[PDB]
Amino acid sequence: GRDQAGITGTWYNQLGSTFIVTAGADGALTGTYESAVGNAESRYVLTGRYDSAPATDGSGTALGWTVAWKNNYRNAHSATTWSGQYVGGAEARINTQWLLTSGTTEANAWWSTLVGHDTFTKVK
Amino acid sequence: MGRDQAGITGTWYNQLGSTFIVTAGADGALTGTYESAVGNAESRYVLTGRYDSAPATDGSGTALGWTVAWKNNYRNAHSATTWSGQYVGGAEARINTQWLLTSGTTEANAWWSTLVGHDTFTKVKP
Amino acid sequence: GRDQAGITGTWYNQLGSTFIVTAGADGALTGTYESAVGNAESRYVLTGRYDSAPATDGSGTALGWTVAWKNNYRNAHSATTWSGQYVGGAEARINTQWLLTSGTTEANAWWSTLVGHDTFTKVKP
Amino acid sequence: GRDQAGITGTWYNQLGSTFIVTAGADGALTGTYESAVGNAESRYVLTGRYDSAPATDGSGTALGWTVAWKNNYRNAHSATTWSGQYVGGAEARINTQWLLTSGTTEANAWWSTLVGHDTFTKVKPS
Ligand SMILES: O=C(CCCC[C@@H]1SC[C@@H]2NC(=O)N[C@@H]21)Nc1cccc(S)c1
Ligand SMILES: O=C(CCCC[C@@H]1SC[C@@H]2NC(=O)N[C@@H]21)Nc1cccc(S)c1
Ligand SMILES: O=C(CCCC[C@@H]1SC[C@@H]2NC(=O)N[C@@H]21)Nc1cccc(S)c1
Ligand SMILES: O=C(CCCC[C@@H]1SC[C@@H]2NC(=O)N[C@@H]21)Nc1cccc(S)c1
Repeated sequence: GRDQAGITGTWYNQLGSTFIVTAGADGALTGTYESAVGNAESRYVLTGRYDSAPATDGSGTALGWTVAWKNNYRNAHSATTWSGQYVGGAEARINTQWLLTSGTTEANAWWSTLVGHDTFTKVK
Repeated sequence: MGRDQAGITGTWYNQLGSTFIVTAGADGALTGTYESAVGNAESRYVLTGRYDSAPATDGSGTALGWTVAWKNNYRNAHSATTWSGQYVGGAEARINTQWLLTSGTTEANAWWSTLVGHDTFTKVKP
Repeated sequence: GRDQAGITGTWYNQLGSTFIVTAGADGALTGTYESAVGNAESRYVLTGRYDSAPATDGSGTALGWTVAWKNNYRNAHSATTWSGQYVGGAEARINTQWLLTSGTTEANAWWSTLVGHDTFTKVKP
Repeated sequence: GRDQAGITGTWYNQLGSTFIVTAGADGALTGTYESAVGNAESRYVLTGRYDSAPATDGSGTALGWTVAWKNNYRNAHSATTWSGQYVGGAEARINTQWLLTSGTTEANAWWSTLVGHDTFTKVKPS
């Protein structure tokens, strides 16, 4: 993939969260996520997909990934999905939006899902 | 094994007739394929995701999510959909999701890059 | 306003909430919302906008409204916006997605905002 | 306490859209929005609500407003609702998440809604 080199590596969000990922040539994202916020301790497995043949009009590369917030330290009974685009060049960034869904009883389902945005850069 | 690995592993159908075949792994992995029924999509695309392999036993649903990049060997729509939701098991087993579809865009068009919606998957055709 | 009549009146969500609205010829939505879930006691003011000259190809009518969850009896320090479209006809619906934002500290901002959907109908489910 | 004066005024988002708004004592927001992107020309009416009695623990003031993209110059068959919170003081700002829905056929309904986020400050941007 074209941005397999630019994607693979270590990324930091605005809050201090760290994302390490390897971009496969087929389009896989594999890695670990470590949150600066929430009911999270240490690293959690991340799996994802990216467009491995983007357009060539200076358009970004579409990707997305999931982290379920269970590891050998803790279980928040929740999962976050990040949807977004990788932009490369001088100040590469992954700009995302996300949905964090918690497992709830039916009664509480209406309030199961938070939404937000995250920008990741190669430096922080 | 995961508590809902057997419940989750299988074929799922949403309200639009899109179909998703997933294997739940013991660790929390979800792997499989998605066939969309709407938009710039043709045949099967790879899906990868994660689920809570040890959910609450208070009768809460099981948190999960998965991602489809809309490239396969026949088409590329330059976009990706992430589904975030939860699995409820039983006779009327379902997966309730909210989703995000991001297209690759220029910076001028970034502001309108991401669609939002909701899908409900059941084990039967709608 | 084309769907001014079809929009005006009482609507119900699948969760037993009710919304009463008057659609003005100007594209105003005015009315009140009465909850069935959340820190929500009784009636709350609603204000919003609708497209008063829709397309004529069988497309819906875009609209949105806000409720700040403060009335004379309770205050949840939060607000919901509903963005959606009105579809009229035999089985008239208003299909929405919404954002519920709570007032927070900067520390807790990242989890200020919940997201969901609701479908409103003219008949009480 | 009441941020009527704080909220009331001229705001600009990161893309140079302008938002003139008057907060009322009853929790009303009224004014105009002029966009810098999309099918928009000049000013559109906005109406909304804010919490007229917010917490006193450093919390922001929850708010929300709507613009239907119809005026005497253009009709884009859509509406945007912003949901967010006002924070006063230095770097007084309104942080929002937004949903933009267009009227569609039932066939195109799955992709009727865009999502994003906007931050408004009183300083017009670059
Ligand atoms: O605690 C967790 C699980 C880990 C949170 C990580 C999130 S994912 C989006 C954002 N971006 C980051 O980097 N970190 C945060 N969830 C949860 C559920 C319900 C209420 C609350 S307060 C917290
Ligand atoms: O065409 C595609 C890619 C495949 C769409 C499948 C979606 S994913 C969420 C939802 N759930 C399903 O089962 N199907 C739909 N994207 C795209 C981008 C920009 C404008 C438009 S119209 C379409
Ligand atoms: O729940 C409320 C106030 C009542 C709204 C309930 C929602 S608004 C969208 C949807 N449509 C309905 O009719 N009901 C639901 N506030 C609140 C604030 C902070 C945290 C939490 S959990 C709850
Ligand atoms: O073009 C418009 C009307 C103006 C949208 C401006 C947006 S509202 C959220 C964000 N915040 C701003 O300040 N600007 C942007 N609607 C429309 C309809 C159908 C398809 C598409 S792509 C766009």
